[PDB]
Amino acid sequence: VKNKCVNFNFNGLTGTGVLTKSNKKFLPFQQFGRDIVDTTDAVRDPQTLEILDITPCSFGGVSVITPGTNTSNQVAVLYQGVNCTEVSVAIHADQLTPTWRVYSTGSNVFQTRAGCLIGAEYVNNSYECDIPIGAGICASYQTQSQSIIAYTMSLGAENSVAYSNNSIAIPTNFTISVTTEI
Amino acid sequence: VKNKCVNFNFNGLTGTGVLTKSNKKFLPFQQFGRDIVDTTDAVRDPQT
Amino acid sequence: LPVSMTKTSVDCTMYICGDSTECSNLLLQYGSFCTQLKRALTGIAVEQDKNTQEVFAQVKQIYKTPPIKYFGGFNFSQILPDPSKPSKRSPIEDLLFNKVTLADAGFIKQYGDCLGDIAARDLICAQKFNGLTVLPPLLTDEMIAQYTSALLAGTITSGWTFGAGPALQIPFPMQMAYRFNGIGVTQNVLYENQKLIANQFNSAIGKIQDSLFSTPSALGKLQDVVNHNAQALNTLVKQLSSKFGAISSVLNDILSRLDPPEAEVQIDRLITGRLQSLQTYVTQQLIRAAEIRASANLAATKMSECVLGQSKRVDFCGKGYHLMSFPQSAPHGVVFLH
Amino acid sequence: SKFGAISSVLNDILSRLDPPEAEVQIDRLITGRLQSLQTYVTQQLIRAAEIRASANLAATKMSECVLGQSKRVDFCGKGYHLMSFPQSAPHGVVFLHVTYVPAQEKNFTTAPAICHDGKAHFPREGVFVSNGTHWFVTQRNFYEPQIITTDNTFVSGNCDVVIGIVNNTVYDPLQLE
Amino acid sequence: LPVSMTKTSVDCTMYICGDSTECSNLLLQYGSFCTQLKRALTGIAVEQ
Amino acid sequence: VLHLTQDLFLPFFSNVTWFHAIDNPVLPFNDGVYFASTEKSNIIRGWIFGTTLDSKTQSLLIVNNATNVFIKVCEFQFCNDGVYSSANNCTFEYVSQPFLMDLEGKQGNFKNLREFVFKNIDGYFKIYSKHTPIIGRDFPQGFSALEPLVDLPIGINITRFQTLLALNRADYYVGYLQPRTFLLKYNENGTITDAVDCALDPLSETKCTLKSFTVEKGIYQTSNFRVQPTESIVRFPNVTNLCPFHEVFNATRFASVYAWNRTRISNCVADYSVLYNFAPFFAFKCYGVSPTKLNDLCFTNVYADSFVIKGNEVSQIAPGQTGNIADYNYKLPDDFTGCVIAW
Ligand SMILES: *[C@@H]1O[C@H](CO)[C@@H](O[C@@H]2O[C@H](CO)[C@@H](O)[C@H](O)[C@@H]2O)[C@H](O)[C@H]1NC(C)=O
Ligand SMILES: *[C@@H]1O[C@H](CO)[C@@H](O[C@@H]2O[C@H](CO)[C@@H](O)[C@H](O)[C@@H]2O)[C@H](O)[C@H]1NC(C)=O
Ligand SMILES: *[C@@H]1O[C@H](CO)[C@@H](O[C@@H]2O[C@H](CO)[C@@H](O)[C@H](O)[C@@H]2O)[C@H](O)[C@H]1NC(C)=O
Ligand SMILES: *[C@@H]1O[C@H](CO)[C@@H](O[C@@H]2O[C@H](CO)[C@@H](O)[C@H](O)[C@@H]2O)[C@H](O)[C@H]1NC(C)=O
Ligand SMILES: *[C@@H]1O[C@H](CO)[C@@H](O[C@@H]2O[C@H](CO)[C@@H](O)[C@H](O)[C@@H]2O)[C@H](O)[C@H]1NC(C)=O
Ligand SMILES: *[C@@H]1O[C@H](CO)[C@@H](O)[C@H](O)[C@H]1NC(C)=O
Ligand SMILES: *[C@@H]1O[C@H](CO)[C@@H](O)[C@H](O)[C@H]1NC(C)=O
Ligand SMILES: *[C@@H]1O[C@H](CO)[C@@H](O)[C@H](O)[C@H]1NC(C)=O
Ligand SMILES: *[C@@H]1O[C@H](CO)[C@@H](O)[C@H](O)[C@H]1NC(C)=O
Ligand SMILES: *[C@@H]1O[C@H](CO)[C@@H](O)[C@H](O)[C@H]1NC(C)=O
Ligand SMILES: *[C@@H]1O[C@H](CO)[C@@H](O)[C@H](O)[C@H]1NC(C)=O
Ligand SMILES: *[C@@H]1O[C@H](CO)[C@@H](O)[C@H](O)[C@H]1NC(C)=O
Ligand SMILES: *[C@@H]1O[C@H](CO)[C@@H](O)[C@H](O)[C@H]1NC(C)=O
Ligand SMILES: *[C@@H]1O[C@H](CO)[C@@H](O)[C@H](O)[C@H]1NC(C)=O
Ligand SMILES: *[C@@H]1O[C@H](CO)[C@@H](O)[C@H](O)[C@H]1NC(C)=O
Repeated sequence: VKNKCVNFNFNGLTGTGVLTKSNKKFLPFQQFGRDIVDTTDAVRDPQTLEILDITPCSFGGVSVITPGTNTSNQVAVLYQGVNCTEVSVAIHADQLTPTWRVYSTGSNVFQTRAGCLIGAEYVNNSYECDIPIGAGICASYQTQSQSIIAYTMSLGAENSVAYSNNSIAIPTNFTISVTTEI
Repeated sequence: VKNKCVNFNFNGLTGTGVLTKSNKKFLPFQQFGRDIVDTTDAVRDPQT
Repeated sequence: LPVSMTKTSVDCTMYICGDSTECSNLLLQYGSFCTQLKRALTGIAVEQDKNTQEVFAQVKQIYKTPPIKYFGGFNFSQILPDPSKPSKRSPIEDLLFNKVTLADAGFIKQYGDCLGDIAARDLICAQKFNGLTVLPPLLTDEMIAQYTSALLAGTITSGWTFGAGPALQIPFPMQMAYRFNGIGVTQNVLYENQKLIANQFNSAIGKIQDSLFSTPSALGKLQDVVNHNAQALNTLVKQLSSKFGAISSVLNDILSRLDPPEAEVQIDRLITGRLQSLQTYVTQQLIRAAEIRASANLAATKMSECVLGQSKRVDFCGKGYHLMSFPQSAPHGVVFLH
Repeated sequence: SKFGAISSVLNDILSRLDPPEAEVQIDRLITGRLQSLQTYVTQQLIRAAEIRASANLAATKMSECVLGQSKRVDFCGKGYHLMSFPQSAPHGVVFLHVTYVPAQEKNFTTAPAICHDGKAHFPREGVFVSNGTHWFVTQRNFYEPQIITTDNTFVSGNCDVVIGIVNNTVYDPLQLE
Repeated sequence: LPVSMTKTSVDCTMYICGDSTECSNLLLQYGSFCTQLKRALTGIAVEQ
Repeated sequence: VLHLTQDLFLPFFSNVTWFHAIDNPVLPFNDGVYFASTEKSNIIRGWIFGTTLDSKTQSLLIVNNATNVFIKVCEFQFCNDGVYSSANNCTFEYVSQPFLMDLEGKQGNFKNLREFVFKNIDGYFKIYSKHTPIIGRDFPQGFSALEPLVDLPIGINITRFQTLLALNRADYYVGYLQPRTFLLKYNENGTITDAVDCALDPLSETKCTLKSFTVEKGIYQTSNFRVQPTESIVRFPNVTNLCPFHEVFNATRFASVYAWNRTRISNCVADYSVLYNFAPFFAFKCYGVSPTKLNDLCFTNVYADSFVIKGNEVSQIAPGQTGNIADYNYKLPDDFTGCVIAW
């Protein structure tokens, strides 16, 4: 059972993960495999003499982005650093350790460089950050009629100066602003 | 003896402290009692 | 000047007790000993994000350079972003990116090719295997360069006025003459030797690129920071193979040799060894995060003084009498061209 | 937290186990609680070092912005700093940075210098600004145009090396009298 | 204003196991737990 | 206080099989059952639990009456409907205050609702109850605490769930609990005004992480997510050696009792499939080692003595036996642990 998470107990070596064909150069005497930090990575097949790689099971992490509870009960789920077709097929096969399930309507799926956001919909408009999502994304509660929307950062108001060889802007007036620092 | 610092061994629960009549709401099946952080705070009198 | 490092969100259960119900139950007997670790690492990540925000988002308006580039003969194509480059970064930031190699990018979603790694899996796949993960920075490396570009446009088209209030356009020779006036020399010396000043500026701007290219490591601070995080993670994942004075370092093996009634002592031994190792890692990360916060606050002060203005303090904005400082985005850090 | 022992209550474990078997669980609780206290004091030392850095920054800010005017731009609040009031806060300080921020501005014109008679006149303190027809000199941070007098400028040059110079007349209070 | 302190180069094998072969062998079972410590102290001296 | 607990609880917003009464389906009892019933005055008398519901395994009946209860952990024979029939091997007769509170405000519209949740972890059957003449439409929505009534350490095995009825001349709510972590809000008077699950909704999970009932705007790291393995493959070296079991069970001159003809077993593999499929067999008695839970045992040496005897001697070969073959030719030790083969 390659390309699928499965517990393995190869000739006394027990663990979990995903296996597939490899182009290793295992020497004939070699039986186990490892890496720089002494973590098992490859195991020779004791019945086929083939080499199979070892994978982490699906490691990521769930973060819940929510506004104030007094505002709404709507929430969106973030899964860090996993491909979102992968998490979708995991949900379809019903093998994800989480039991809580947020609806996948097709519109609420956003493969983001920090893992895909589910429960929020991408808007191509840019607004100031409200809840930091990561990778230049922030989610917020906005009116359409109310839902959670994920968007790229609005770095600020786009402004173009009028620099020239002989152009100067001089303030003919002034304002006094009492800022606060804590 | 209440309002005094005494060593108590109430029903196997040993410890040192001061006891006084309280205004808690122990349900007839409640015996030990506690506070916010998981420590014996108020033990109802099994006799009176 | 480093500004941040790789954000980490180390988890308790998978790292210490690999998918073992009895081991997780025994760890639950330790209370909220590791929820402290999770909260500390989350706070570290938040602090690093705030560090980036403070050190870069000093201007509320994204300024744009004029389409023409003739700033009184001063050549700025080396530090202004190159439109042809897809990343829209100047050659200086391009060299900075090419001279810095990240062990862990983080924003890769490497899961999926770890099975396809074929060869011995790298630190990323190993750390995903043994309970280690890396979060990506909130501000992407593209928009960080965008902030740098806006700051550069402001500081080369409006002087230091945009650092105080509205951006007031002013010719670059006039701005340099006023920097001269602020450094105790009248504008006439500049206005008589504008050609010489421009030529010297162009020569220095050309030569700093070659110095960065040919030097062994002028990115020593950032490279040391990245190497420190990578080495800390490597030691963290190496501690899993330590016996810690028990029968074996394999959680399945210790169970498959001693029945848990007599194996709970070794389970507790592994628990406390890994807990102390993670405690050391988290404390060292907290110390390095405090040091990085100090460095990034220094960098933000340097920005707010030397970039959005001229600082009368000496040495602060480079050796000699300070005139300007043009920032350049760097991996997990900033670079000032004083 | 039981810390892998019989119970988390010292008195109960003492009253339920003899000394020469209970001392093992006693040592287990000792080391668990002691590692917890070490973690707490280490984190408190981190927090105290960070708070000490913040308090040193606050003291420097108070000394400069409060007891004087700081030329360091963007240090005592955004904009040109003028003065600041410190205000007491619970376990903290709050500053009221009073800052001078410019306002409505106009493009006029600019030249590096003025050439009256074969000589380049540079402004003493200010810009060379032009209404559009008549050249003027005014301060950098406020539009206060004034007639270009010799007192308003200083002359050094030969009207052939200052790039971008323009032609205008400078006046003096001496030639009239 | 303090500028630096005395530089320290604490040694794991000696401090934790006075010239004992079995003790050093047991300490080796704790992994590279103290190599981090030696590197940290070296970095501290370099920082001073 | 917002104390957090991990205990077998009925999942919130789970599925409950509401029933009626006008024949007594056998509801399975796994990880306990949550029961409820709404009635005008009474239609319910007692429950039955256990396995196979006969006088073979100890079971439980929790019937009540007008003034008290008649709960008894007995092994009653059968009723299939004076209900009980057998009280021979039965103990644990318990009588206390009745389980039904019945009250009315001068009208029958005050339909009382009763709520009973059960579990038998390490025995100790638990009955938690709270009675309220609630609005009476159906299984309501407003939260309510659940006070214990009795706690009895049964110490028996229970697997099923049925119920008795009443006589005459809308109830039976059934729920299943699952191992979940719960958070409980404790009032200043000690009551439980609210409670939130920790594995149902992401908002509930984050609320459980920070032990609160209010969550501010932001992002919270709650837990991790893993893909549990679908299968569990075990692989071992293609195939190893074989002991001459076939060679010792397929000879031609098996020596009789006067030459016990033993083939010592070492460095072999204990493949006992041949021991099963070989011959129709006539005596397969095993004394010290199970004849099926033995391939999981590794031995240092094994001794197999091949004999030829008659039918009576086949049964005669046994520990602590006498006769012409058990005392004069081959004696079987009393402390012998092993198996015998006769075909
Ligand atoms: C500079 O800006 C001031 C406000 O920031 C102006 O003051 C205003 O004056 C009007 C009356 O004309 C008031 O109604 C208003 O409340 C405010 O005080 C001031 O006029 C302006 N000066 C110039 C020269 O533009
Ligand atoms: C500003 O400085 C640039 C340095 O990169 C100049 O680009 C150069 O272009 C020439 C060919 O035109 C190349 O040979 C050289 O390697 C470099 O790329 C740029 O011309 C210059 N512009 C001005 C106006 O001085
Ligand atoms: C150039 O600067 C002149 C200042 O002397 C402005 O001229 C003024 O015009 C008024 C009449 O509108 C006269 O009464 C006054 O004495 C003065 O000469 C002039 O407006 C200004 N030009 C521009 C384009 O702003
Ligand atoms: C400013 O005024 C000068 C005389 O008042 C001008 O100098 C003259 O320039 C002409 C050529 O344009 C020469 O032929 C003549 O001999 C004299 O040098 C000067 O050009 C003028 N400049 C501008 C920008 O108006
Ligand atoms: C805890 O129990 C107290 C004793 O009954 C309650 O106090 C009572 O409150 C009622 C009003 O609800 C008063 O009329 C009465 O005089 C007495 O003060 C108290 O409310 C209760 N707390 C709760 C239910 O939260
Ligand atoms: C494993 O054993 C089977 C059974 O005889 C055989 O068909 C197969 O070829 C063997 N494979 C290897 C790699 O030895
Ligand atoms: C992950 O991202 C998408 C979605 O699954 C797909 O291209 C592929 O699975 C992965 N690609 C890369 C570049 O990792
Ligand atoms: C609107 O969003 C879609 C997808 O998010 C994008 O392809 C499109 O370019 C956006 N439109 C504009 C005008 O940016
Ligand atoms: C500035 O002057 C240069 C050369 O005289 C010219 O190429 C450029 O177009 C001018 N720009 C403006 C804005 O006048
Ligand atoms: C004796 O025990 C009974 C049982 O509750 C009760 O009356 C009381 O605890 C004792 N009587 C006294 C102390 O007079
Ligand atoms: C300066 O001129 C430019 C040219 O279009 C204009 O856009 C800008 O608004 C002007 N600045 C002012 C009026 O302050
Ligand atoms: C309860 O069962 C019905 C079908 O009998 C199903 O449609 C529904 O989704 C179930 N509810 C839950 C919460 O699983
Ligand atoms: C009800 O059960 C109790 C319990 O023993 C018994 O004493 C009583 O006689 C029974 N009948 C009535 C009418 O109470
Ligand atoms: C009671 O149950 C025990 C348990 O098996 C059984 O041995 C005994 O014969 C039973 N007595 C009866 C049914 O009278
Ligand atoms: C004994 O072996 C022969 C050939 O090796 C075989 O034909 C015969 O069936 C075997 N005897 C039994 C009882 O299986």
